[PDB]
Amino acid sequence: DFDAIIIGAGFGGLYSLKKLRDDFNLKVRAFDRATEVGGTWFWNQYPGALSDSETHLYCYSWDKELLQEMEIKRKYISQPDVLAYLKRVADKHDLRKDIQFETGIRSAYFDEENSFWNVTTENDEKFTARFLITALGPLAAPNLPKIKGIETFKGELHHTSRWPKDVTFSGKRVGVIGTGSTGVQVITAIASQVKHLTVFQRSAQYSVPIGNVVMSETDVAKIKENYDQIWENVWNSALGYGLNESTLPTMSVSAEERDKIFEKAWQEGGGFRFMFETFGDIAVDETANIEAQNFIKKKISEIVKDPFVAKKLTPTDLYACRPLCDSGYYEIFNRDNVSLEDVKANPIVEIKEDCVVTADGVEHKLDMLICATGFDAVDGSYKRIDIRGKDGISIKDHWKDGPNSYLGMMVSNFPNMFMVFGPNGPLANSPPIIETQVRWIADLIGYAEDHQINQIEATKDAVDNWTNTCSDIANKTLFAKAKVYLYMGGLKEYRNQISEVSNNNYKGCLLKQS
Ligand SMILES: Cc1cc2nc3c(=O)[nH]c(=O)nc-3n(C[C@H](O)[C@H](O)[C@H](O)COP(=O)(O)OP(=O)(O)OC[C@H]3O[C@@H](n4cnc5c(N)ncnc54)[C@H](O)[C@@H]3O)c2cc1C
Ligand SMILES: NC(=O)C1=CN([C@@H]2O[C@H](COP(=O)(O)OP(=O)(O)OC[C@H]3O[C@@H](n4cnc5c(N)ncnc54)[C@H](OP(=O)(O)O)[C@@H]3O)[C@@H](O)[C@H]2O)C=CC1
Repeated sequence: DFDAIIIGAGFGGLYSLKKLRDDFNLKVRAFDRATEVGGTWFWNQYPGALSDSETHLYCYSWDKELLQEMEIKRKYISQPDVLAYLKRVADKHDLRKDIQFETGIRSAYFDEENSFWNVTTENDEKFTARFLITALGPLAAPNLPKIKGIETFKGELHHTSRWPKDVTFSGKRVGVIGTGSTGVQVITAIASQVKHLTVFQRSAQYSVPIGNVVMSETDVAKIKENYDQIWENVWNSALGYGLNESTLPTMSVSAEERDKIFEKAWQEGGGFRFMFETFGDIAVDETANIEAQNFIKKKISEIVKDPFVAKKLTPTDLYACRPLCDSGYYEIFNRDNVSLEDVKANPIVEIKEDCVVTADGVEHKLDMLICATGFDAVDGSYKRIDIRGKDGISIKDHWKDGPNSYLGMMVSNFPNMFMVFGPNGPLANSPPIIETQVRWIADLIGYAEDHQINQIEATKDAVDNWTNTCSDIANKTLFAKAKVYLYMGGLKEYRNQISEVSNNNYKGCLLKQS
């Protein structure tokens, strides 16, 4: 018996355990397949792994002593340093004693008679808990490219999510499939280290500089002496990235001023900065969106000197979503040892024991093939668990057509289950999202113990309500006209929404007593 069981020991799971155990005095147990805390920051160890959020905001806000103690080494934070940070959080707050590592959860069945959850590990260990906290993260199963003969490769073959230790690059011909956020980071990091690099690009994306620089002691003092206001700005923002979120229409200024504003963001760095600190309608107005695209296209044409390589790197879609961010990606393609293959025009048709074969018949001989090919959608981590709620319906069947939920934290037909960083949540910096959701869930659980209620479930109508406001907001935005579900109202408005619920006797939830 526990009051609550937590699945996950990343950002979301660690704060779930701290809040429920230490601030609400509940008996809690957390589970993770990993051998150590960190979640994705433990698993994902590929070359160039780096946060999109600046270091001073990609962390917890609730421990004011930790904020003053925190190492702020560079403007953005690398994977080993995030892992060290989360390890420090677990050390200080004595969290590992209530985490069972090396333990996967195979099934969670709701007991409508007892109003609690039956949780079974992959090693046939069974536990009971009133509440189930799922902190599964945004990444589901790794997506490997389905290419004929991929199993015949005799060289080194790795998905970026399973990057091994001790990988050496010198003297090797290396290929990378994928030019998303992960592919851009890997390509930029290893191009100077390999004998030759082939990039297999199916769809070119826009990328802006991240501007990762060392932080002076004065830089760090400016942050730490003003940390209270910094976090106040995060909670009062849409994105939680510390940006000066613009309301200025793109076309409302001259072409000269518009170039100056984009260049200012380009120099300071950041993908969210480029869309949302420059102007306020780049994700809404088609003409504004094209203006943002053309600036980056001009940058690509200026950086990469071979015009034909520049064209291959230039995105073709009419409208643009999130720009990537990089630490020198486009410059990579000026190198003598880098080849760019347009795999939309020249698809990969086969790979053999020593090569990747394109449709033109060319054998690209490789010692190592890196698959930066992404993951399944976020609900896949839930579908991967045998979660059964009321009447025995499984989350696999309940979400056969995609995820739907109430406020991004409760699922109809699944009582006493609360998701942290689950689907249908806000589009913002994730640590502020996770802190908001954990505090909201913990307040609801505390409200449950105070009023002797032992079953909490969101109604079907509340779920469809939440789906409606998400679809309404999303359809005002170009994110539907371009390249599984998000609330796009921002962190501030998201916090207003869930506050209205908790302030009105948890409107939309069923609360059973006993
Ligand atoms: C390089 C990189 C940079 C990023 N930068 C940003 C950024 O700037 N801003 C941002 O908002 N987001 C960013 N992200 C996204 C990132 O996933 C989140 O910021 C955050 O780490 C999510 O934490 P989490 O605890 O919610 O999930 P995770 O860290 O993914 O933790 C999930 C954990 O649950 C465990 N688990 C899952 N299923 C089971 C099961 N059945 N049994 C047992 N254990 C299970 C997993 O093993 C894992 O340890 C970045 C991601 C990467 C990889
Ligand atoms: N710094 C950060 O905050 C980071 C965040 N992330 C997040 O995690 C998620 C994953 O990012 P990423 O790991 O880049 O995965 P993505 O899905 O974002 O990028 C996948 C890449 O692989 C290519 N690809 C996929 N399947 C094939 C195939 N069969 N043949 C050829 N090419 C293929 C895609 O091309 P196409 O576009 O043509 O499908 C795309 O270029 C993203 O949502 C991102 O936001 C990840 C890393 C860093």
